[PDB]
Amino acid sequence: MKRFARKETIYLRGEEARTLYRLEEGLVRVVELLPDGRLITLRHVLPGDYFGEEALEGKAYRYTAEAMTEAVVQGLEPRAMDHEALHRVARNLARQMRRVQAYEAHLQTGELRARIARYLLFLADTPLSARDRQGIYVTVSHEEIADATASIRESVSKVLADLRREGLIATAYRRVYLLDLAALEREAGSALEAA
Amino acid sequence: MKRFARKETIYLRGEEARTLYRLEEGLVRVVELLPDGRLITLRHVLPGDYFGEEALEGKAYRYTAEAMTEAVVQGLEPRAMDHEALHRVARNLARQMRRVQAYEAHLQTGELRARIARYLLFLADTPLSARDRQGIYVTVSHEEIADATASIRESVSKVLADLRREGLIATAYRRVYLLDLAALEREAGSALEAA
Amino acid sequence: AEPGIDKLFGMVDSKYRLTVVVAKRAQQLLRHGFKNTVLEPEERPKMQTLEGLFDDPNAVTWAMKELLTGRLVFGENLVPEDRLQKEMERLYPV
Amino acid sequence: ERVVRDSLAALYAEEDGEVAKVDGNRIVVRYEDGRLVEYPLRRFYRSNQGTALDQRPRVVVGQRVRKGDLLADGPASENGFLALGQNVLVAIMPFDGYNFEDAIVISEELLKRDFYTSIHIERYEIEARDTKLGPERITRDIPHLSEAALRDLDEEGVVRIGAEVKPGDILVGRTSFKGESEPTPEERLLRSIFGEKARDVKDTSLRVPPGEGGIVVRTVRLRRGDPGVELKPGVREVVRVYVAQKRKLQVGDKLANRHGNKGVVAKILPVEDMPHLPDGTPVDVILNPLGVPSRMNLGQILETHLGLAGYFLGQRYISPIFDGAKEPEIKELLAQAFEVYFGKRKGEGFGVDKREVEVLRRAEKLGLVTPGKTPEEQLKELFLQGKVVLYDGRTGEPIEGPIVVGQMFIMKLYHMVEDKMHARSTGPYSLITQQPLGGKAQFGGQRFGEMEVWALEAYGAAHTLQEMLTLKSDDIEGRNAAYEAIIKGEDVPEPSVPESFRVLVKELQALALDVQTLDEKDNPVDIFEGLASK
Amino acid sequence: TSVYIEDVLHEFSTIPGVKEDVVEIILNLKELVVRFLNPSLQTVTLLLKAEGPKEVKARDFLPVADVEIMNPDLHIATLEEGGRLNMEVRVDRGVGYVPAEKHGIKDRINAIPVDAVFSPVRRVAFQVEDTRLGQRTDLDKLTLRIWTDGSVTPLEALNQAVEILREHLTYFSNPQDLPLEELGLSTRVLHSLKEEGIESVRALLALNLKDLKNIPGIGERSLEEIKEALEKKG
Amino acid sequence: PVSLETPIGDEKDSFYGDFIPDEHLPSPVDAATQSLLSEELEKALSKLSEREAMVLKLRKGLIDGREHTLEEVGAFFGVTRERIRQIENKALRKLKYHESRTRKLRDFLD
Amino acid sequence: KEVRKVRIALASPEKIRSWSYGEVEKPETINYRTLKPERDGLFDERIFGPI
Amino acid sequence: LSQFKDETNPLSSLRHKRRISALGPGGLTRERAGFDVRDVHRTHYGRI
Amino acid sequence: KAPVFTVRTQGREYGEFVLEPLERGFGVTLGNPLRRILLSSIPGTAV
Amino acid sequence: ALLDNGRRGAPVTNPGSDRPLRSLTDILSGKQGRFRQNLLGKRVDYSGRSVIVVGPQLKLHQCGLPKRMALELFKPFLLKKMEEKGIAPNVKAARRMLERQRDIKDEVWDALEEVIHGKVVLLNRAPTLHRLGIQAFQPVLVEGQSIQLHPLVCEAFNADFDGDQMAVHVPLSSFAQAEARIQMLSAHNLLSPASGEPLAKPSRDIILGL
Amino acid sequence: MEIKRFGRIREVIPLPPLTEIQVESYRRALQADVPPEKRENVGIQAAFR
Amino acid sequence: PAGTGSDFVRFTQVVDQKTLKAIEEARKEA
RNA sequence: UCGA
Ligand SMILES: [Mg+2]
Repeated sequence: MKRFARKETIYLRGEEARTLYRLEEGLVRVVELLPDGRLITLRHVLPGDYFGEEALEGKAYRYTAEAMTEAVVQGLEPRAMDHEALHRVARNLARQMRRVQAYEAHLQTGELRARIARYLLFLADTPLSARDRQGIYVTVSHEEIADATASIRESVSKVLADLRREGLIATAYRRVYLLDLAALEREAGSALEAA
Repeated sequence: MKRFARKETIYLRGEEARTLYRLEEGLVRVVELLPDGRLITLRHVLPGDYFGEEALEGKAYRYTAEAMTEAVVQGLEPRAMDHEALHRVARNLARQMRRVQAYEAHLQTGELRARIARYLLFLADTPLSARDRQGIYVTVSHEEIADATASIRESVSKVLADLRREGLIATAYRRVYLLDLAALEREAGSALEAA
Repeated sequence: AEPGIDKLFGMVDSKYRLTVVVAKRAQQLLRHGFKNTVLEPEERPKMQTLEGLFDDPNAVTWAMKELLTGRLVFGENLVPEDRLQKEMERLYPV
Repeated sequence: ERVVRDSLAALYAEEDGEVAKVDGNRIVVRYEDGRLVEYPLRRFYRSNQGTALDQRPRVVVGQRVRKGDLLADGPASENGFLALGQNVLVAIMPFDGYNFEDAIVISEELLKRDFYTSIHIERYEIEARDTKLGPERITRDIPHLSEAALRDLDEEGVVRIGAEVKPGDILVGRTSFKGESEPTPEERLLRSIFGEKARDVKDTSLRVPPGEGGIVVRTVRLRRGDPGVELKPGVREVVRVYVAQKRKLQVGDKLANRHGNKGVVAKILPVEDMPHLPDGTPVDVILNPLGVPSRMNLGQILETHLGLAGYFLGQRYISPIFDGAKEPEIKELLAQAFEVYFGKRKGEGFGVDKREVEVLRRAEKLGLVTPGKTPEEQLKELFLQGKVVLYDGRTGEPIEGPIVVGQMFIMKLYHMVEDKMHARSTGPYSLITQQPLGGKAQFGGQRFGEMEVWALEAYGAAHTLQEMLTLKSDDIEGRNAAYEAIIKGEDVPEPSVPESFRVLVKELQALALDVQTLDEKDNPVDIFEGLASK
Repeated sequence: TSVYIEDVLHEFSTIPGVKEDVVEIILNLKELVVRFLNPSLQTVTLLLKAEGPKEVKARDFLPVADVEIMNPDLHIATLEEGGRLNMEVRVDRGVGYVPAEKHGIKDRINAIPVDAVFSPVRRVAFQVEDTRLGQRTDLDKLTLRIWTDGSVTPLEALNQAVEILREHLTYFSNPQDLPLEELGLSTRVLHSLKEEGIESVRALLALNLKDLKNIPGIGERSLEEIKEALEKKG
Repeated sequence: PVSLETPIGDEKDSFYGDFIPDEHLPSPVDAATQSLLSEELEKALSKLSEREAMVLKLRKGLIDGREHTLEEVGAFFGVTRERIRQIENKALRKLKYHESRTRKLRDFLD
Repeated sequence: KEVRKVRIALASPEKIRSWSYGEVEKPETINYRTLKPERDGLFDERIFGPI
Repeated sequence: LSQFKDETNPLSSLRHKRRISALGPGGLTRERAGFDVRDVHRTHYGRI
Repeated sequence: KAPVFTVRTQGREYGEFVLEPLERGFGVTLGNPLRRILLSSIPGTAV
Repeated sequence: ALLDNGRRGAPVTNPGSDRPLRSLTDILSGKQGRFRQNLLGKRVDYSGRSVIVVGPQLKLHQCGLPKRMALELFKPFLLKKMEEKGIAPNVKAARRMLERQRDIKDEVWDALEEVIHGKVVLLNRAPTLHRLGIQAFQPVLVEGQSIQLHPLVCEAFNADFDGDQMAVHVPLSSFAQAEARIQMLSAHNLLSPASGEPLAKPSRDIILGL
Repeated sequence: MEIKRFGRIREVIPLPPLTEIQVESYRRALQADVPPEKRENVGIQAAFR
Repeated sequence: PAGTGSDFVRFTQVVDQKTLKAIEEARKEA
């Protein structure tokens, strides 16, 4: 068992995949760094999900995993799993396949505004979310939103500024409050699979 | 064992996921259908790949699987798999995860021209490809290319027409010939994982 | 034995007329979905399911009980068929 | 013995010798001659009526046998003796009207110890032949079927040996090339909606009929072009599947004895409900005494008495025809039996029961026993009459009178509810008459004959009769609309002209007779609906 | 409750080297009396392997802890030279009489279900005799005679019977938590909460702050609907 | 060929032809099935707009019994071929989606 | 109209010919190879209608 | 006169082989047979 | 499961008592002893 | 020969057969003729048959009806009911579900109990000598493959339990059901139409006990 | 177990072969085990003659 | 032409008092 | 040939 802080990596691309991991607490992102220097979020790892799957088939990790929150993960030895464990791994990998395909669909559905609304609503159902007097909120940066909405920081900031001026959301200190859930739901159109 | 014709579906979204499938021969596409009627290619199933993964975790299929060629598939009962079978399923699902994430990266890397070249080169390494005097070729429609390059038919047709004018490729009867591998390679920039 | 069968035979000069009245009334009830009944909510025939008491699906039972109440009027040439059907469809749509 | 011997079913030793080998499948005997003779045994073979003919070895390895000595027992035989049934403890008395009109009540104990259990095998067959539309093929690949449905089928499409099959299950898979036709516009639209091409072949697989099923014990396949086998012209291959089932005695099955007493099993009571002897022994079968006096077969009574004597003395008897055991000797045997039935109890330190005293009181009131004798003497007097004290298992109180109880030989006949139970909603109709077929094997409907029609007429039930004559028979539009109405929750529509009447009309036309349906104005009415005139 | 014999596909099969047929073997196995010493033990699988010219008895069964065979002299099958009997029988604890068709118990594919006669009590008789207590006559003396198979003791059986009767007599005393799937909550709530190992409001109540919010699907949008539900019922 | 009047049994009570079913005339079940199919088809088509429903009906022969071509349907609505084929395709797609959701018409696929 | 009566009478050759949709000129039934009905035969589709 | 064998049990077939029919080809029909033929003749003693 | 016991009484002279459901055979198993006791062993007064 | 074969002279037969060819006249007349076989009587749908068993616990207007038999006889009604309840998406699926015996769950039996509520079936025994050869009974679903008959009606049917079999019929329409429940019900026919004396009366064991 | 038989009637002969009515008839009909020259004029032989 | 099919009882009509009165008012106002 |  090991705890990781926000922005800390669990493993890096090109490094030996000797260890399989299961997320116990927090939120993890699986990402890739492109030649142009753009960072792209490939998929979201939620509590209970297995990641570092490369250890089951290859010799090295192919993508980089970064903790989005304070995270608690459990290391496991692939060769030491029993029938039940393999069953859990199969089920969870299937679920992650469904969710990554839904994410795929999300990335190509609707304008930037819709993708941003959908991603915010998705994050609202993750350990990245919490709530206070002002209402429900999610702790996320514009850069990460860009990484998970197939866009760049500036455009995301512009659209979020529009949403702030329209009263749908409010933002400060990497922290976004969702003031109008209904409107955001209408903007997103279809929801993104959170489970 | 069961054989499927081109454009024929193996299973439909929302239908009972009682059977897990393994592709023995041909090429299968896993796709999602939007209300607006747009079709999007989510992932490619190659011979040896397991699909209908929803049978391992849920009660119903979430996505639609369509045969792109004459295909031979094997039906399997999830509850009747041994250690070895579960091992193969896990490893293969990991492989498909790597490939679908690489496909994710591909969809957001480079302009339409590059994405099209990359997709053509990818298809060149699939059962969708074959060869004659004119050179290596792939049996694929512009619509499918649009579905698998995050664009629409019209623009794809335009770019392909440009490539025809430039002498990189040639097209007739849903059949595209790759005349200059080097040029296409340069256009694509980065290659797409074929396995 | 069917409840009040002797009294039902009493109401008619011929048993077959009783049968016709019951059958036709049952047809009316089925056609209009029981909302034309002369019965009271506490007079409604009940059936025991796993859930509990529900409305009796059998229209013949309904018709026979209704007949036993006396609130129904039966005979020959009481009213033209079309007029009857249309007034019934006006009072109790489909 | 002689019946079994001449029957040839059972196996006997040719000469004197010693038994070399004893197996389930075979028995090897070494005779005096020194020659070693091997006799194979018939195991679970299907007879013409579907009963299982099978031989079981009655000897052990190294046993010395003589000439004509029993080696293996055939079917329905015990140690060389004819066994057509079982020996059961029977009580003669009415029971809650469950014995009404020759009906029979049995104990669940019979089922527990597998009494009246019988093996039955049914033969199924299917042919794959050459057609002008292409070859029929026997295969595991059957269109539009789930893996659940094809589970017990092997690579070739034949059900695996030892598999349990129930109604609806596939025995032998077969596909046949679909006859050519034009798809309805609805089918066009559907095909377009699902984007799935209509398959060339259709599912003609042989399936298990309603009410049958069991364990698959054998499979036989005969192809074309293989050594030793040739089928009729046009037939590529024939597959046979033999399915056997263990049949326990159940409600509706038919029992009978050798004296002509026969009845169906109407009730199977738990052991605690069964009438029982004072020592706790429950009876097996309860037979109604009302069946005896009118039928005048008293042989079953004597068989019951002598059977009681034999039950307690632990012996069997041979009573030849017309020169057999008479009453005095049976009384003697009954006394010898009573000594064991009672003396044992008295030795065990137990005296007469209160209820036995009451029953004895009522018995001397009936003039069955002589007043003034001891309870033991009176019980003996009753036992000599073939009657015993019987306790009601429900109350615990005894029956108010002495009842005849003893061992009776009862057989289970070939008539069993499982074979005879049948029902039909809709199904196959006849070619010419368009009326439902007959028989369970064709999934046919029951025949409503002239006399039944007479009954309905006498009831003055006109709409029921009309249903019988139209909607449930040869009225095509009528039956279609009726089915659709019932499945839609609507009331059934007015029936139309029965097709057999149209057949009658045309057949009368063939005899040059003009039959015209007329209205009240004597104008022609067309029952052929625009179809039969130019 | 079950029988599997090696290389035997069904009950109507026959075993080479063995005199008795499979049906007769199962019939013999029906007479087997098995005593569980451990009250918490509800099922045991006995294994038997024998060969050669020997008459197989109940003793030949491989001994299992807390399992006593009361009738070890019971014959099972006669085996010849080259005859091989390797079988596993499943014995369960139950009540009454359950036919093979009813339980349909199979440890494996080739396993043959057996008619289960659970009741250990073979016979029960009772005698009532005259007795007197000095002043009063015609009084009753009750004697209960019980025959059992040895697995349970007659006194134990009697005690259980009396206990049953008493417990049933208690029934004359009194004269005369919903599924989330049905609650009508959000769809995401339905699917997530359901597949998250719970299906009721009781379990939703059990889910503390560090449980409900830990669920991968659940976040804040869910917590809203949930709260509303807790506002509708209280 | 063999006579339909071939006797079965030693009594004259039964004939061979009496045991031969008619496979030609559709059983009540078939008619019912077809009707339910038409009704479910109309139910599903009531989701679509009037023009794209009329298109499908014209192309698949539900109206007039004949299957109109893209050119004739287009000429009837006064629009270009490619466009009518496009809205036909889109309509069919929406039908696929609604089917995947409701699962209503699957059981009629036999 | 409702059927109230059934009349039976002899049939003239004229009436018989009016019933007829055609004359059967050949003893043939169906073709031994094609299994289709033979023209002008007892099972001819041109006379008695389409299969 | 050639009948499907009745072999429910050995006694069935044994009896079947020893049965005598007055029906069949070259013999009585059912309407032909009156009281005289179906009767038990005195000569049936020890024979039929 | 635990059977329901229902009671329907008319005055002090008459009563009906229903017990359901019970395991097979227990109907008379409970029914018989109660009948015997109620007629014999219930305390009362008489001239 | 075509019109009436055997009428005049030796009947024409097919080669290698003594069997007379069947002419139009033979088709029209006789026990096997059109009139008596297919016109004055017919084979019918919604019918069944089984062995009868005594039912002492039954009421006079009741009979024991096997669940499987009822499942077949009332099959369409059961389909409709399975459509009303959530057991099946539609009728076709319900039928596909009833086709395999192992696909049958326990809720459909409850549904079948709901379907037959208040309705009656007809019992028939051959030979049917009088109108009481057919009677109406309210069916009570029972396990087992046997039909249970009330004792008192045994005299009218001349029925006994030595293996006798009876046929069951389902009146479909509201009119037919009315006719069966009112006119044809066993409890409503207690007296002989011939002598006027009681037909349904104590007999055998009943008389014995009384 | 013990078997007690009653009756004083002594039968000088046992029951005949029960299937002899078939066996002897067909045997006489075929004359298969009889050499052709020694066959009597009966059955198949009689038919040929 | 017997029982419920006899022309004597066949044409018998049934009506509830509510609808009967409604029809009566309808016929009175014409 | 059965069964009732
Ligand atoms: Mg009888």
